[PDB]
Amino acid sequence: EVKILVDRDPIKTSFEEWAKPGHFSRTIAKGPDTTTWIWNLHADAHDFDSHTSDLEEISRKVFSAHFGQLSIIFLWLSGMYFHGARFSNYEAWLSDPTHIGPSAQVVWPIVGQEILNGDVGGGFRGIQITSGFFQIWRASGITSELQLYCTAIGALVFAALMLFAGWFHYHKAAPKLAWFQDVESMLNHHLAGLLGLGSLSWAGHQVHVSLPINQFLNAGVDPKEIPLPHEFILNRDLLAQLYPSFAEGATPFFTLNWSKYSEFLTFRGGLDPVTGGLWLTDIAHHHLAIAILFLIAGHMYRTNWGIGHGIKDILEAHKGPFTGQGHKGLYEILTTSWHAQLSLNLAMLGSLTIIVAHHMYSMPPYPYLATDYATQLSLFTHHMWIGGFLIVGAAAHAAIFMVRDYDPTNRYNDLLDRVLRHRDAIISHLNWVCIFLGFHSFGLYIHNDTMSALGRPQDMFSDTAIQLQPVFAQWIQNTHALAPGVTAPGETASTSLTWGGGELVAVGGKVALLPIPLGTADFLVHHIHAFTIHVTVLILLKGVLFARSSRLIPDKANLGFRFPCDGPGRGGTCQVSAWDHVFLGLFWMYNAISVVIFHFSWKMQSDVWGSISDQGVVTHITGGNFAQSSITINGWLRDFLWAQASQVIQSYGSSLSAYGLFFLGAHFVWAFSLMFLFSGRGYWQELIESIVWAHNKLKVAPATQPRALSIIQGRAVGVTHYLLGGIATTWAFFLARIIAVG
Amino acid sequence: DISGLTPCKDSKQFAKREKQQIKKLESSLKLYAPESAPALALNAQIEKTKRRFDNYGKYGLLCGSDGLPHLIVNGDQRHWGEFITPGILFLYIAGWIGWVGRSYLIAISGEKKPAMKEIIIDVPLASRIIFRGFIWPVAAYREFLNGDLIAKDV
Amino acid sequence: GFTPPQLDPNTPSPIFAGSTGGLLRKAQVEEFYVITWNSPKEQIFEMPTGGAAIMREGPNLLKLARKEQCLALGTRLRSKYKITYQFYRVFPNGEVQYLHPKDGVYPEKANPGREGVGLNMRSIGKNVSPIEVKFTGKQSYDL
Amino acid sequence: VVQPINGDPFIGSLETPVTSSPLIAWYLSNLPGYRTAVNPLLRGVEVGLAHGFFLVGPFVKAGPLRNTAYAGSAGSLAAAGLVVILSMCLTIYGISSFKEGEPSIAPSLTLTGRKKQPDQLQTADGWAKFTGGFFFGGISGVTWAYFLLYVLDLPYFVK
Amino acid sequence: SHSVKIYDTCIGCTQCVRACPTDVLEMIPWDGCKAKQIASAPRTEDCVGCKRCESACPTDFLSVRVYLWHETTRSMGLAY
Amino acid sequence: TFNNLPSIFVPLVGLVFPAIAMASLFLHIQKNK
Amino acid sequence: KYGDKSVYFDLEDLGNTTGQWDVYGSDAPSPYNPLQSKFFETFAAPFTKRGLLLKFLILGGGSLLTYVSANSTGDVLPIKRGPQEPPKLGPRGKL
Ligand code: CLA
Ligand code: CLA
Ligand code: CLA
Ligand code: CLA
Ligand SMILES: CC1=C(/C=C/C(C)=C/C=C/C(C)=C/C=C/C=C(C)/C=C/C=C(C)/C=C/C2=C(C)CCCC2(C)C)C(C)(C)CCC1
Ligand SMILES: CC1=C(/C=C/C(C)=C/C=C/C(C)=C\C=C\C=C(C)\C=C\C=C(C)\C=C\C2=C(C)CCCC2(C)C)C(C)(C)CCC1
Ligand SMILES: CC1=C(C/C=C(\C)CCC[C@H](C)CCC[C@H](C)CCCC(C)C)C(=O)c2ccccc2C1=O
Repeated sequence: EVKILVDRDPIKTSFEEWAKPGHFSRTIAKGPDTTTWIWNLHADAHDFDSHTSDLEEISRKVFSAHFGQLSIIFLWLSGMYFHGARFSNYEAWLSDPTHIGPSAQVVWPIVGQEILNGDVGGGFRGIQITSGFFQIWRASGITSELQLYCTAIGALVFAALMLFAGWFHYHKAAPKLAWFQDVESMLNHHLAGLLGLGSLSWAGHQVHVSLPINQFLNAGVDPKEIPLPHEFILNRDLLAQLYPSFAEGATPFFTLNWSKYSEFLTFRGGLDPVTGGLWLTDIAHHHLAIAILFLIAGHMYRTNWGIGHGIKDILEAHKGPFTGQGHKGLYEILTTSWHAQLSLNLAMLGSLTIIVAHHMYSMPPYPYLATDYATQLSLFTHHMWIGGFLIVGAAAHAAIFMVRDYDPTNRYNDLLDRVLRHRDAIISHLNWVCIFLGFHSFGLYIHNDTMSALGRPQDMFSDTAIQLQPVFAQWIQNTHALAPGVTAPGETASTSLTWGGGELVAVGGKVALLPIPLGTADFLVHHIHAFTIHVTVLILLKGVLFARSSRLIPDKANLGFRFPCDGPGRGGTCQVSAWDHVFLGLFWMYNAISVVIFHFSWKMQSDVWGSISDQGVVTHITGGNFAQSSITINGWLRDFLWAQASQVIQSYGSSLSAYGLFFLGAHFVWAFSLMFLFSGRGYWQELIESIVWAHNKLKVAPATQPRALSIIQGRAVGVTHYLLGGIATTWAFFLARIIAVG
Repeated sequence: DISGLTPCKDSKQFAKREKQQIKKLESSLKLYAPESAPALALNAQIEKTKRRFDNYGKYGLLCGSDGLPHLIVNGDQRHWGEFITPGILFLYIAGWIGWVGRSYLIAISGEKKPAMKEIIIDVPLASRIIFRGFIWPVAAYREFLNGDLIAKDV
Repeated sequence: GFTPPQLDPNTPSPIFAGSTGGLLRKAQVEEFYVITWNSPKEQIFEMPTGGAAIMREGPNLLKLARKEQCLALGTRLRSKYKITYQFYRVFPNGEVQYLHPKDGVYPEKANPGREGVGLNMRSIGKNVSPIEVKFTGKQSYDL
Repeated sequence: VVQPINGDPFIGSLETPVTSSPLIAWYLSNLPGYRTAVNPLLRGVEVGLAHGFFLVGPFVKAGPLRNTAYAGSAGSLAAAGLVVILSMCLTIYGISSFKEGEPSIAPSLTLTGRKKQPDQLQTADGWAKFTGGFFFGGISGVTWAYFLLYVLDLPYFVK
Repeated sequence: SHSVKIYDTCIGCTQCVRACPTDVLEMIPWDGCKAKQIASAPRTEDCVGCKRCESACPTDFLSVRVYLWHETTRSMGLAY
Repeated sequence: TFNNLPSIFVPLVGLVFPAIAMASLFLHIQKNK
Repeated sequence: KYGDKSVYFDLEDLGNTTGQWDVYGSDAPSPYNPLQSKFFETFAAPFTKRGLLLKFLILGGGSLLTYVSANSTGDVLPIKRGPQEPPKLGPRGKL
C-alpha cells in the first residue's frame, strides 16, 4: 500500500530562473510595469498553492523548503554553539554560575559600542545573554569549549546535509504525491522514530553524560577535574562509583528488576536544591518513559501490513446522532490540502510553545535557570509570543483552506458544514462573552481605579476590600501541594513548588520559585487573559468562518483570501477578508501576550523572585506590590511600567544601553506603524505622483512606476511595524529591568 | 569665544567630562588582569577617549556650560570644519549619487523594457557611469545651461 | 414587450440541513429575492449563506436574503455548472418582480430592446464643477 | 433534534433542544413575556414584580452603603429608581416603535401554522398597559423585598 | 440610491456588468465604438456601490462611474 | 439656600434635561408627516 | 402550497414563507384571576396615556431626585457632610 513513489530529475538545477525574477507566477513573470510587482514578488514567493494547481509540485516545494528551514536552524545552532565555544564565558560560568552573567556575544570596538561588552563576570567582557544555552550546556554536561566547537562544526555539517537534501528532494529525486499522502507511515515514524527514538537517545545522553557530569558539577568539582563523558562509556567503574546500578548493566533491565535502577532514574519530583533546576535523574526517566510511549504510539497506523488503524477507518467510525455523518471526509481534506494541516499543526505547536513557557518557569528543568531571572523571563515571554503568532497563523491558514482548498462537491465534510451553517451563533455567543469578559475583567480594574481615586479603597475589588479569590485555582493549588501522599505516592514531594504548601528552593542568594499565592489580582488578570484570548478567537474564527460568504459579501471566496475590500458600498466593506481579520487578531494577540508577560514579570518580581538572605527573610524585587497595585491600571502604569522602566532609561552609558536604545527605537517603529494603519493608499499615491512630477522634471522618471503600497500591504506593514515596535519595547524593558536588578 | 561658548581647549567642564569617563572606564578595569584582552581593550578605549577629548580641544571646538562641543554653523571661517567643509564634502557625494543615478536612468530610457534594468542593474553600464559623477558639478551646470538638466513638458 | 416574466411556481427547494445565514426579519417586512434554477442532476453546491446544499434534479428554488446572494449563486452556477438561472424579488405584500436578465438574455450581450440610462454623452472630465450647480439638486453629473 | 425552525432550513434558526423542546419551550411559553392573548397589564405586573426583587437583590448587599444601617433602605430606594428608569425607557420604547393605533406587528402565525390572533402587547395602548404594569409591579416588588429584608432578616444571608 | 453613469469613452468589453454582482448594469447597442455596444445602468436601485464595475473599466480613467448617494436597505446590502 | 442650589440644579440638569431632551429628540427622530 | 414536499414559497401565504411566526406567542386565554385583573385595570388605567405617563415620569422623577438630594444630609452622602477636616496648605506656601 505505502511505497517510496519518487520521480527523478523533474526540475533542472540552473540559475536561469534566478535571473528571471517572479518566474513562479504568470502575472509576475513578465516584468515590473509598477513597483507593486516587487512587493508581489515577495508576497507570492511562498504561495505555492497559487503558483501551481497540482498538489505534487506544492508538496515537493514545501518539503525542500522545510529542508531549507532545517538548514537554517542547524546553522543557527552552529552559531550559538560556536559563539559559546569562542566568544563566551561558559568555561568560567560553570565555576560560579550564580554570580557570573552568562555571555556569548562580544562586540567589536569601533564607535564606542564596546561599552556593550560589560562586566558580565568570569574575567570576560560581553553581552549578558538571556537564551539559557549555558543552562542547557550545564544540563548536557559540556564542561568545556572544545565540545561546543565540535557541536558547531557538526551542526554546520547537518546544515549542509539538509541543504543538499532539499536540493536532492526537489531537483534530483523529488517525491510524488502518493508519498506525502501516506500520512499513516508519517505519523508512525514521527511518533516512533523522531519523538520516540529522539527522546530515547536523549535519555541515553541524560543517563550516560549529563547525570554523571552534573553529579560532580553540583558536588563542588571544577570542570577541569571532571572525567570526560566518554570515560563513563569506556570505563564503567567511574560511572558506577556514583550510580552502582551500572555494575549490573542491563540485567536489571531485561530481567524487569528495575527497582535497582532508581539511583539515576528517579521519581523524586521537585527541584534540585543545589542548583534550582529539576532533578536530571527524573528527566532521564522522563524521556525514557516518553520514548516507550511514543514507540508504542507510532505502531498505531496501518502502513503496509494487516495491522494498524487506517485513519479513514477511525474518522468514519465517529458519526454523531444529530451531528450528522461526522468526521467522514476529513482524511481527504487534510491529505489533499497543505493549508489545513498547516493550520492544525500551527495551532497545536503554538499552544504547545505557550505550555512550554508555562512549564519552564514552574518546573525549571535546567540548572541555574530559575536564578537567571533574565533567562526565565525572556524564555517565558519568547515562547508566549511564538505561541500567539503560531495560533494567529493557524487562523490565517484555516482561512486559506476555506477559500482555496475547501470544496463541498468533491472534498466534502459534514462537521465543517454544520459549523458554517450556525457560524452566526458561534460568533454571536463569542461576541457576547467577549463583552461580558471585557466588562467583568477590565471594568473591574476601572472600578478599582475610580474607587481609589475617589478615596474609597474599601470599595475596590482587592484582597482587602472585596474578595474575588480564585477559589477553584486555590483548590487546585492546595491539592497539588498536598498531592504527594494518597493520590501520588512514591514522588517524595510535589511535582512543582508553585503551590502554597510547597517550599522555597534557596539557590545562592536567590530564591528560585517558592510558592505563588493567588489573590484577587490574579483573578482579575486571569479573566483579562481569558478576555483577550476570547477576543482573538472571535476575530480569527470570524475571519475563518466568513472567509467564503457573509450576509454582506456572499461571494467573498471569489474575491480571494487576501483582498482589501469590495468598495465603499454597503456602507463600506473594508477588512471583510480573512486576511484583515487575522491582521486585527495580530493586534489582539499582541495585547493578550503583552498583558500576559506583564502579569508574569510583575507576579514573579513581587511574589516569587528576589533574594533570600542566610537568615531566611526573602525580599522580593518589587516588594510584593502586585496584589495591591495590579488591581488598578494606575499600578501597572506606576509600579510596573513607570517604576520598572527606571533601569532601561537610566541605562545610558552602561552595558545595558542598547536596551534603552531599542526601547526608544521600538517605540518609534510602533508609532511609525501607525502611519500605515491609520492612513490610506490614495493619499500616498497622489503624493507619489506629485514627487514623480518633480522627478520627470529632471529626467529621473523611473520605469518601475512608483506606486503607493497596496492596501493589504499597508495593513501588513502597519501590523508588522506595530508588533515589532511593541514587542521590542517590551523585550528591551524586560531585559534591562531584569539584568540590572537581577 | 562666540555665542557665549568657551573653547574646549580652555574649558573646565570638558576636562571634567574627560576625567569622569576615564574614571568610569578605570572602575571597569580593576576587575581583570592588566595584560589580558579585556584590560587591553579597556586601555585602548581609554586612550581613544583621551585622544578624542584632546582632538576636540585642539580643533578649536566651542564647549558650552554643559561642557560638550557646540558646533557653529553660521559660517564663521574658524568653524567651517564644523558644517561648511563637510557640507561641501557631503553635497559632492550626494550629487555624485544623484547624477550617476540620473545618467543611468537616462541611459536605460532608450531600452525596450527599461524597468528590468532598474531591477537587474546593468553593472557594466553603471560602472562606466559610476565615475561619471565625479564631474557632476560641471556636467550638471552645463546640462542646466544647455537645457539638458530639466526636462521639457512635451 | 418581447420577453414576459416567468412567475416562479411552487417548485421544490434544495436539500439543506438549515443554516443561520438565512432569512431574517428583512423578509418579514421587505423583499427577499427568490432564485430559481434548473439542474441536470442532483449535485452539491456551496450556498451563499454558508454551508453546502444538495440541489435537486430538475427545478429548484431558494429564498436566501438579498440580491447579491442570489446573483453570486447564479454566477457560480453558470460558470461552474453551466446552467440557466433566473431570480426574482418577493415583496411581503405578494408581488414578484422579475429582475436578472429582464430580456431573456444576460446583461453582457448587448441585445436591442433595452433603453440606455445612466448615460452621460461626454468624457468624464467635462463635468461641471460643483459651483456651477451650487444650490441645485443636480450634484455634478446630471448636468 | 437539531432540525431547522419549523423544518424550514432557510430561516436563520434551528429547533435544537435549547430552543424547541417540551420543557424549555413550555417554560418560555407560559411566562409573562409570551402570554399573547392575555392582556399586557398582568404580564407587565408579573415582569415588574420579578425584576423589582431581582434589582433589590444587588443593591442592599452590593452598593455604596451595604455595610451601613442604611443598606436595605437606600438600596431598595436605588432599586426603585432603576425601576422608574426602566419604565421610563420602556415608555419611550413604546412611543418610538409604534405610534397610536396600528395593528400589532407581532406574528399572527405559530409553529403549527395556526392563524392565531396577533399579540396586542406590540400595540401602543397594549405596550402602555405593559409599562404601567411593569412600574406598579416593580415598585411593589421593591417595597416587598424591603419588607422581607426587614422582618425576615435572619434566614437570608448577611455576610 | 447610488448614481451609476456610463460615459461615452466606453469600448463595450462587457466587464463592468459581468463583474457586477447585483444586475445593476446591462449592455445595449450603440454607435460610438468598434464593438457597437455600450453599458447602461437601469437598476441603480440595486446598486450597492462595490465599484467592481469601475475596477474592471479599461479606459484612460473610467467610463463607468459610481457616485455614492442616498443609501437604502438594498444599497447598504442588508439581509435584515 | 445658595449651598442648596447644587442639590437642586445638578439632579435637575444632569438627569431631567437628559430625560426631556433624549425623549423629545427620540420622538423627533421617530416622526412622520 | 407551504406544506408540500420541500416547498417553502407559498406565494399566497407569505407569512409562512417569510417566517412570520409567533414562535412562542401562545394565544391561550387570561390565566389570571378576573378580580385581581380588574383591580390592576382600574388601578393602572391612569398609566394609559403614554404621553401623560412620560410627562409624569420625567417631572415627578426629577422632582423626587431634587427632593432626595436637597433633603438628604451628609450622613447618606459625604459630599454634603463637607470637609470636617482642616485644609492642607498647598505647595510653595499655597500656590
Ligand atoms: C544553490 C544551488 C541551487 C540552484 C542553482 C537552484 C536553482 C533553482 N531552484 Mg532550487 N534549491 C536549492 C538549491 C538550488 N536551486 C536548495 C539547496 C533547496 C532547498 C532549500 C532548493 C529548493 C528549491 C525549491 C523548493 C524550489 C527551487 C526552485 C529553483 C528554481 C528557481 C529558484 C529561484 O529563482 O529562486 C532563487 C531564490 C533565492 C536565490 C533565495 C532563496 C532563499 C534561500 C534558499 C535561503 C535564504 C536564507 C536567508 C539567510 C534567510 C533570510 C534572512 C536574511 C534577511 C538574514 C531554480 C531552477 C523552484 C522551482 O524550480 O520551481 C519552479 C522551487 O520551487 N529550489
Ligand atoms: C522562533 C522560533 C524559536 C526560537 C528562536 C526558539 C529559541 C529558543 N528556545 Mg524555543 N520553542 C519554539 C520556538 C522557538 N524557540 C517552539 C515553537 C517550541 C515548541 C516545540 C519550542 C520549545 C522549546 C523548549 C521546550 C525549549 C526551548 C528552548 C529554547 C532556547 C534554546 C534553543 C535550543 O535549541 O536549545 C535546545 C533545545 C531544547 C532543549 C528543546 C528540546 C526539544 C523539544 C522539547 C521537543 C522536540 C521538538 C519536536 C521534534 C517537534 C515538535 C513535535 C510535535 C508533536 C509538537 C532558545 C531561547 C529551550 C530553553 O529555553 O533552554 C533554556 C527549551 O527548553 N524552546
Ligand atoms: C509553520 C509556519 C508557517 C508557514 C509554513 C507559513 C506559510 C505561509 N503563510 Mg503563514 N503565518 C504564520 C506561519 C506560517 N506561514 C504565522 C506565524 C502567521 C501569523 C502572522 C502567519 C500569517 C499569515 C498570513 C496572514 C498570510 C500567510 C501566508 C502564507 C503563505 C505565503 C507567505 C509568503 O509568501 O510570504 C513570504 C515571506 C514574506 C513576505 C516575508 C514576511 C516579512 C516578515 C513579516 C518580516 C518581519 C518579521 C521579522 C521577524 C522582524 C525582523 C525585522 C528585521 C528584518 C529588520 C505561506 C503558505 C499568506 C498567504 O497564504 O497568502 C495567500 C497570508 O496572507 N501567513
Ligand atoms: C483601550 C482601547 C480599546 C477599548 C476600550 C476597546 C473596546 C472594545 N473592543 Mg476594540 N480595539 C482597539 C482598542 C480598544 N477596544 C484597538 C486599538 C484595536 C485594533 C486592532 C481594536 C480592535 C478590536 C476588534 C477587532 C474587536 C474589538 C472588540 C472590542 C470590545 C471588547 C470589550 C467589550 O465590549 O467589553 C466591554 C467593554 C470594554 C471592556 C471597554 C471598556 C469600557 C468600560 C469597562 C466601561 C465603560 C463605561 C460605562 C459603559 C459607562 C458609560 C457612561 C456614559 C456617560 C457613556 C470593545 C468594544 C471586539 C468586539 O467588538 O467584540 C466583543 C472585536 O472583535 N476591538
Ligand atoms: C523545537 C525546536 C527547537 C529545538 C528542537 C530540538 C533540540 C529537538 C531535538 C530533537 C531530537 C533529540 C531528536 C532526535 C532524533 C533522533 C533520531 C531521528 C534517531 C534515529 C536513530 C535511528 C534511526 C537508529 C536506528 C538503529 C540503531 C542504530 C539501534 C538499533 C538498530 C536501529 C537500526 C533501529 C529549536 C529551539 C531549535 C527551534 C524551534 C524548534
Ligand atoms: C551658506 C550656508 C548657509 C545658508 C545657505 C542657504 C540659505 C542656501 C540656499 C540655497 C538655495 C535657495 C538653493 C536653491 C536651489 C534651487 C534649485 C531649483 C536647485 C535645483 C537643483 C537641481 C535640479 C539639481 C539636480 C541634481 C544634481 C545636480 C545633484 C544630483 C542629481 C540631480 C539631477 C538631482 C547657512 C548659514 C545656513 C549654513 C552655512 C552654509
Ligand atoms: C507611507 C504609506 C504608504 C507609502 C509607502 C511607500 C511606498 C514606501 C516608501 C518606498 C520604499 C522605502 C522603497 C524605496 C527603497 C527602494 C528599495 C529603492 C532603494 C533606494 C535606496 C534607499 C537604496 C502607502 O502606500 C500606504 C498604503 C495604505 C495604507 C497606508 C500607507 C502608508 O502609510
